[PDB]
Amino acid sequence: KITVHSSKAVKPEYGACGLAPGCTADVVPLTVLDKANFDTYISVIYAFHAPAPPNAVLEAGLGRALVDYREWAGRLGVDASGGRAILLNDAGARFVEATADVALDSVMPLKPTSEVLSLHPSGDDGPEELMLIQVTRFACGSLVVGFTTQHIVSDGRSTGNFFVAWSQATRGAAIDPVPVHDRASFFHPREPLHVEYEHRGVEFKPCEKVCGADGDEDEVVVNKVHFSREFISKLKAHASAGAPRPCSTLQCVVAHLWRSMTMARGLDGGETTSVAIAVDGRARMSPQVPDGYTGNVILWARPTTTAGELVTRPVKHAVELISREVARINDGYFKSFIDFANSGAVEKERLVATADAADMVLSPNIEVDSWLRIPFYDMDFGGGRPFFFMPSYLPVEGLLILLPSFLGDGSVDAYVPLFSRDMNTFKNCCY
Repeated sequence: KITVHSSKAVKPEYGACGLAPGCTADVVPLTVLDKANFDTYISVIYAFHAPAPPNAVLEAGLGRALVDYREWAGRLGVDASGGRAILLNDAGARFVEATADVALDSVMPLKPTSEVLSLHPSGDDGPEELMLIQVTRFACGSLVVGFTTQHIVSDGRSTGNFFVAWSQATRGAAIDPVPVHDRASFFHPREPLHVEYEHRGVEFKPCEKVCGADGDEDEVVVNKVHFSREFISKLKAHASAGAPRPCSTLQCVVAHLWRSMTMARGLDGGETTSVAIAVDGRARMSPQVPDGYTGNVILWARPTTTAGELVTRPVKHAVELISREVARINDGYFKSFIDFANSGAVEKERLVATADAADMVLSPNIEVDSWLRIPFYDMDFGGGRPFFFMPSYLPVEGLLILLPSFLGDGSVDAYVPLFSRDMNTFKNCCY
């Protein structure tokens, strides 16, 4: 039902503003925090009611936004020292124009299946572009915007800033926040180097070097798990009992999903289980990293217990473990990581990032990707905010994605990929 009519490069439009053309020899070295994150494309879908701005208005807005986000018009290569870098060669972001011969309402709400892959450019066929955008016009004028973005360039927060910046530029509003691009200025190692934690087996592992051998495998099904305002309130009340300050929605929902997933998998009580939680270093580091910084600023809390202890103790005990572990990922932790990554140990011991996108084998661990601060209300091309958003189809068992309610009603939706055989146990443990 979806027809692609155009696919072309969109470059920074310096002339829109009489600005000097960017120097296309400009190179930005990736930071040790960029190189700690996933080398992979992430896809997300936004939906807008009719009427929405035409493709030419959206395209002109993209050209203007890319002046202040040249990273997304660039290509991955190497700098003078041979370190991985973004070449700001302005080769362009991909801009794909599509039409659907159905009303958007007829297929709403969209479900997390392979069908939604048709609403964004592929991240799986080795594109050269770091930013790929699809605008799909449905039969009654509704607009779907699909993004496919390189995680090595930006984390969820700086990727979101770009989504918003495109919408601001389209409306003729000043880009806010003001982007910060000079990655080489950030995360300098201390003199002397000072490693305070063991990063081997955490952020780093030793370098390790068929179709149709997966026939007896259970299918992974992406389930939407709805946490009502009321359910969150009870969960947080439970977790926060006797504390001088209530536990966060994020930490409570993570604890609940971790415990629910562990029961659903029916693990041996003695099995080790960990949840990986992304921690935003921007406010935690000293000095603080600016809101407009275009790079990755993530490390992970990895709270760990046994399946038996997790499922037999109340969820309160799980939230307490998550809270304590997240609090340890502080300025000193980030600076220890930076110093370790700059020490030469990584090169000498042939270590690579544990953030390894090329593996769907998470059990008995889980990973939670929080999109709770994904742009929504701020996403306005001049036709109003979106009415719907969702992650693309990523059937990786135990990789959970948390979204805020696209109704703004203060509930939370988790996209939970489960083995089909585990779904009924998950459903019964859930409340």
